[PDB]
Amino acid sequence: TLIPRSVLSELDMMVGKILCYLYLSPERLANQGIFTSQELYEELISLADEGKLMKFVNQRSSGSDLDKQKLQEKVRTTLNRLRRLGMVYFLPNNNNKFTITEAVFRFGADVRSGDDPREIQLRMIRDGEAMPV
Amino acid sequence: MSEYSQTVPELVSWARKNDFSISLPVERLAFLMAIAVLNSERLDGEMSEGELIDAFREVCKGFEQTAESVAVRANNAINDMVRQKLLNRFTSELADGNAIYRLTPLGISISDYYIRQREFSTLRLSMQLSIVANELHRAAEAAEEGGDEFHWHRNVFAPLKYSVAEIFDSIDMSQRLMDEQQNFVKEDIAALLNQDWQAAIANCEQLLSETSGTLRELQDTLEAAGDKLQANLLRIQDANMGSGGSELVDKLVFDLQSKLDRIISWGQQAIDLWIGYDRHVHKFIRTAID
Amino acid sequence: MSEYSQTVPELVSWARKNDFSISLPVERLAFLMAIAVLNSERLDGEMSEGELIDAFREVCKGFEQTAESVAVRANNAINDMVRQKLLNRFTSELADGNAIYRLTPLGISISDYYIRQREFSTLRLSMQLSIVANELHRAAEAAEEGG
Amino acid sequence: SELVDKLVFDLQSKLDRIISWGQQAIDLWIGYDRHVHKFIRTAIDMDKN
Repeated sequence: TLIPRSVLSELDMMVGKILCYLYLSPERLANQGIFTSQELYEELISLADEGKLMKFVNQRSSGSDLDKQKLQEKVRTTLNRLRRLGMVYFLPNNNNKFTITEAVFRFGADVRSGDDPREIQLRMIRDGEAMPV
Repeated sequence: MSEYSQTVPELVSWARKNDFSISLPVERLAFLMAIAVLNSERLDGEMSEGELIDAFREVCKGFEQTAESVAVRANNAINDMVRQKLLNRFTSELADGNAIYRLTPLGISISDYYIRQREFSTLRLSMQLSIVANELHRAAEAAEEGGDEFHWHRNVFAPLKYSVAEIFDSIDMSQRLMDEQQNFVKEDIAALLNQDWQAAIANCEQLLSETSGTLRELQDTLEAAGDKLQANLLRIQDANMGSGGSELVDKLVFDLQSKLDRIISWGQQAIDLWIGYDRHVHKFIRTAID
Repeated sequence: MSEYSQTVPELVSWARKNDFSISLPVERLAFLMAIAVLNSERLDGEMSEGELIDAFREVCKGFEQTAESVAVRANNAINDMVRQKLLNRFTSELADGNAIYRLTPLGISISDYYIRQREFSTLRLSMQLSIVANELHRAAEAAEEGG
Repeated sequence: SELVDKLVFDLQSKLDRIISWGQQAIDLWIGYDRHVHKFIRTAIDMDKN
C-alpha cells in the first residue's frame, strides 16, 4: 500500500462485538436505535468476564469502584474513537445517548459462516482483513 | 464423621491447590482493626467504599505516611483484604454500581483477637458450666423418655451438637486464653527480676500465689462440675444403647466425653506446669540471694 | 464500657507501638492447619516439638520440598508461630527439657475457618434462638423480682 | 445500673443488626436472581431462527 494501515485495540473489539449484538437485539429495537453508555456497559459486563477484563484497565484491579469508573471512562474514550470511524452517531444535543449503523457488522467477520474458527481466521489474515496480536 | 474429614496430606494438597495465604503487616492489621471498630459503631453492619477509604486515611495519618496516592493505596489494601477473604463485597445493579462491604468470619476472628480484651473469668466459666449442665440434663431426660428418630434428632442430637459442643469449645478457648495470661505473667516475672530482683521478690511471690490460686479455683470448679456432666453424658449413652443406638449420637457423645476429658486434664496439666515454673523461680531467687 | 475501649487513632497508635503482624504464606498456613488436625485427634490437646517437626515434614512433602534442613526450617517455623502468637510454648523442667506446645485462640480461629466445614443450619439458628429466649426470659424475671 | 443499661442497649443494637441483615441479603439476592432470569430469557427466547 501507498497509504499506511493500522489495527484496532482489543478493547475496541470488545466494544465492537457488543455494539454488533446490540444492533441485532430485537428486544431493544423499540428504542428506535437510541442507546445509552450505561446500557452498553451493562450488556458488556453481563457477557464478558468482568474481573478478568479489568486486567486491561489496570494490572492490580480487583473490583474497586475507582477502577470500575476508570473502565467506564476508557469505554467512553474508545466509543468516541468508533464515532470518528463512522460506526456510531451521537445525538445532536445529548452526548450520553447515541445510534448504531450497520458498519458494526465487520466485528462479526470471524463467525458469519458456521465453520472451523481456525480456517476462518487464516482466510481473514490472507485477505488482509485482520491481524493477530 | 470427624468434624475434620480430611487427612493431613489431603488438607495440605487442598491448601496448596487453593493458594490460601495471609499477609497482614502492621499497617494492614491496623486497618483491619479500624474497620472492625467502625463496623461495631454502625446500625446496619455495612460499610461503603468511601467510608473504608476514610478509615485507611486515618491509619496512614497515624503511621505519618505521605498523602500521595492514598486513594490508590486504600484500593490496593481493600482489594488485598477481599483477596485474603477478610471482606465480602456486594455489587448490586440496584445500588448504581456502589459496592457494599461486610467483614468475613475470619476477618472478625483476627480483629477481635487483638481488640477484644478477653480476660479469663471464673464467673464466665461458672455460667457456661451452669448452662451446659442444664442443657445436658434436658438432653439426658429426653434420651431417657425415649422416642422415634425425629425425637432423638431434635431433642438429643441437636442440643448436643449445636449447644453443648459450642459451649465446650468456648470453655476450651477460655483455657487457651488462660495459657496466654500465664505466659504474660511469666514475662512480667522475668522483667521484675531483671530490673530490681531484691524489690521484685515480694511482687513475684504474690503473682505466683495469685496465678496458682486462680488455676486451683478453676480446676476445682471444673472437677466439681465435670462429674455431673460426665454422669449426664453416660445417662445419654446408656439411653442410646437401650433405644437401638444411633451411631451418630454415640460418636457425638464420645467426642463430647473426649473434649470434657481434655478440658479436665488441661487444668491439672496447667497446675503442674505452673508448679514447675514456681519451683524454678524460687530456685533462681535462692541462687541469686545466695 | 464499649467492648472496644479505644478510639481509631488510639488503636492505631497502640498497634504501631506494639508492632503486631501476621505473616502466613501458603506453607506456614498449611502447617498451622496440620497442627490443628493433629491436635483435635489427641486426648491431651498438647504437642511435643518432635511431633511438630514431623507435622512440618509431612507439610514439606506436600509442598514437594527437599528433605534437607527440615529440622532447621521446622524450628524456624515453630519460633515464627510462637512470635506471631499462634502457638504457646511451655518449657517445663519436669518434662525432661522437652517443650510443650498448645495452639492459641488466634491459631484455632484461623485454622478452624479453613478446615471446619461450616454450613448454615436453620436447626442451629432455631436452637440458638430457643436458648437465648430462655436466658433472656430468666434474666427478665430476675430483673422484675428485683434485688 | 449504668452497666446493665449499656449492656441491654448494646444487645438491642446487635439484635436490630441481625434482623436488618436478612432483609438486605434478600434484596441483593433478588436483584441478581432477576438479572440472571432476564439474561437467560434474552439468550433463549429472543433469537428465533
